Amino acid sequence: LHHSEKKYAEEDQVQELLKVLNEISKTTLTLDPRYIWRSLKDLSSLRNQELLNAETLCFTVNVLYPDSSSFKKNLLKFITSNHKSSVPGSAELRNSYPASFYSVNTEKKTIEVTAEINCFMHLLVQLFLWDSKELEQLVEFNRKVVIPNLLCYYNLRSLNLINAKLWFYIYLSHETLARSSEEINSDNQNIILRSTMMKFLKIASLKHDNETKAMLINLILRDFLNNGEVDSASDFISKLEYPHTDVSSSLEARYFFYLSKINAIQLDYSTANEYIIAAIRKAPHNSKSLGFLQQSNKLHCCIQLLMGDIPELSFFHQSNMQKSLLPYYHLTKAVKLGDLKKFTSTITKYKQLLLKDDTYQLCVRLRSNVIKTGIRIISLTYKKISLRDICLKLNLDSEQTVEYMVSRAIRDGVIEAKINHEDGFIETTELLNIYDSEDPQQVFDERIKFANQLHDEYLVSMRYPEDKKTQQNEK
Amino acid sequence: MSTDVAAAQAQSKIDLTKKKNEEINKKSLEEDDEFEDFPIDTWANGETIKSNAVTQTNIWEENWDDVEVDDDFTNELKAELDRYKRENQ
Amino acid sequence: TTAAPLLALLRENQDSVKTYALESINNVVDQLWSEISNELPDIEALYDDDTFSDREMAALIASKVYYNLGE
Amino acid sequence: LTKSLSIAFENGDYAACEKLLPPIKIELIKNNLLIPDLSIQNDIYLNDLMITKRILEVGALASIQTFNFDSFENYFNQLKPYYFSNNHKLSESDKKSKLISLYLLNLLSQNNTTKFHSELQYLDKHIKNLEDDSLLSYPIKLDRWLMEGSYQKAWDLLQSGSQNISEFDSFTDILKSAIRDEIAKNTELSYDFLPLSNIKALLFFNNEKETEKFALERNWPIVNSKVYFNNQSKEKADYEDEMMHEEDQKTNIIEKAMDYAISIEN
Repeated sequence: LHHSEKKYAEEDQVQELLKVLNEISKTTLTLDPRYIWRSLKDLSSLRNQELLNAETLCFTVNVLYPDSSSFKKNLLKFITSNHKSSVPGSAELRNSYPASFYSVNTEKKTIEVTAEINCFMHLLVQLFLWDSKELEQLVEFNRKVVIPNLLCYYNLRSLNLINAKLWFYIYLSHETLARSSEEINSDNQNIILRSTMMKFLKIASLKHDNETKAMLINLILRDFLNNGEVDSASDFISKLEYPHTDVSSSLEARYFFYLSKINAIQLDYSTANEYIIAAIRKAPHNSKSLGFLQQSNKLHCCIQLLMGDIPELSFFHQSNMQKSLLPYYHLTKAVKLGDLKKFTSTITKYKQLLLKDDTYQLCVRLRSNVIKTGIRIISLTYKKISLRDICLKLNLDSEQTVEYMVSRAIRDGVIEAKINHEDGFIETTELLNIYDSEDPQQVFDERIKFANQLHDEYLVSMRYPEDKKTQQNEK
Repeated sequence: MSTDVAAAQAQSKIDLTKKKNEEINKKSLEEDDEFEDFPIDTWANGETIKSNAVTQTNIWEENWDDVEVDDDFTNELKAELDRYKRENQ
Repeated sequence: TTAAPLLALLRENQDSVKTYALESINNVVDQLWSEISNELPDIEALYDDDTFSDREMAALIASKVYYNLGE
Repeated sequence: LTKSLSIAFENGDYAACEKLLPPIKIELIKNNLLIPDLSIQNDIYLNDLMITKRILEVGALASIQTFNFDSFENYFNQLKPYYFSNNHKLSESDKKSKLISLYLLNLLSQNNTTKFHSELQYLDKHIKNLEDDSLLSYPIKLDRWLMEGSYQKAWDLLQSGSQNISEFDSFTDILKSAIRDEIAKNTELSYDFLPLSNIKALLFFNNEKETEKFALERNWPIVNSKVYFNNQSKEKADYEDEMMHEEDQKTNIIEKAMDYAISIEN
């Protein structure tokens, strides 16, 4: 039974990796060798879990380790010891061939290329403990494995690719503990965590490895959102250094979603709104980004209101879910009529939800924009309307009270109007015909420049598949 | 799912065993599903019918005065009589 | 946590705190550099006065910041 | 010494506080050398930290009165993550509450409304959710009325805030001056001209010497007894045309075609 099944499972696992180690070491082609690991990770874990998870322990011994072994063993003990079930000759075979790891490198130990193999192994254990959930010490154990692998195996571009997944889970495990509760461990370790990833980022610049740089960036940015120390997130995005050469489409969404949040709290809602539409365009979706995509819709609606021009009632019906967008449909409506009471009732009601989504801060400003967008329907509908008539409609104190609200909005550009005090009415300014002005020449300029860029790009990408195939083993 | 729907996101960048792991990384860094935060938390779901083609998530197009009640039958009825009162005063 | 304690020490007008600011900053020049860049002008100011012995320190620190950005 | 600073604040003599600051800042170094500055916390650490923070608390209020904004901003940056960490580890004072609230008003008058909105996020997780109000409503409400665009509501709260003390009296004067510069910007686009009695009512002033001084700062002749907002608009446009940053933003039609032509022939 056990002795056979684990035997065959350990030796298969080593062989699949050894090939993608070889694959990456032959020129540069970053994306494709990587993709092999992403499809593999998902499958390797499920196979290890059936037939007892000490199938990972055979693999763990069949790598040269710095201190992975102790951490893995502890789990086996806990669900009742499985170290007599996975035993040598079936958990330790270097053989005399490489397909359970090369014999010549293992004995010599200074030529060994175990590195990337080793990185894929660690990841498997961290994932199982991540599912189960363990915190505090779980962060410490992960953190203790990961740093040694930078330091016993020499760094390459190739090394940074696969240890880019290692970084994600340390960083992630610390943020979830941080939002659970503050703790003596969390305050102190936050300092190390923030700094060490910033230290790899310039080294990634030196490497010229674009995949690596993006993943470190996204992780720093996220911590600032979680604890609200966005006074930093602002300084972080003064600089730009995010690449787009070897950066995946899935990642490009990631940058733009968070960037959209920072722009909203410098009170520039123009380029916030730009990057949230943008974020969806880069983003793929299937079912595995379903949580992210739901929040993408929610954030867009908050931004559109901040600018002072309502989204439609149809806008949420024509979204293909409204099944968590039910609070922000209510928000479009409440700003829209110019009604203050409706805004109070919903914000209290959905207080826990707003707090979680980092949309509660924007709703202190959106209390303010109830009246500011209240004006926007009335001045639009009626070209000329007295000061006194608008006091009717929005139940405002004084005629003078009207003038103040509208004057702010038109510096921010929301109304596009002018108040006349000698004839006692507000006259909504025209847009005219802009066909006889030089405005369409600006729009075209955007279009022309993007299209020229596509013709040049395609010619480069004729060549790229041809290289990939030539390298590839016969078909 | 807002301006730029879920269909264009599956047809442009094709769902592959290659891409799913990356998408998992998007969801996890944000932290959890927020599709499933609302029906557990609130014990409610979205909009429901009121006459059909007015509300409820559908491929049916809707009105922009959907939320506004139909008292319009009354208002035209009152408009005639009130108009005779003013003219014939 | 941010570099906000580190930046504050430079701005303080007592000469003993200005010397002290660079002793702390010097350690974390390579680790935080996207939060120590507000008061990089405070560090270029100290070079100009010859009444500081921390001309040396001010340049040493200053050069390194530019490379971390990737200039 | 650290102690003398604290009793000088309660005596009510802030000139006294002010003149103990130059020795105080040298011992504040010694206090920093005691602690490892948040990288390991102990219980002996908090007895050393009480000596550290004390300086910052007293020092910070006293700077508001004495017009030492750089030092108030300095003492705030040091002090703040101490309170934030562990939900308080103690690291707590009654004086804590006054500093958060006065610090929000400080940004607002400088027109770091950008920073105001950032700074808020931090404090909401910190104490707004957990200890409710530290007199945080006072800044947040002014912000709302500027963004709403009603300057009556906001001016009214400043008038009342100088009939109250929490040291809001020391920041109302500043936020009076700050509001006045903001409405001039709005009112260029709104009006083409106004009576001198109307500009007087709107930008809030108690003399016509103030209203015309304010007008001629914004380069609007006060001739005919009417203002003339359009006059400043002309001169801003000329300033821009002299620079070479405005000429290529427009992009001329000779430039657009030639740059269009060389991409194709490349």
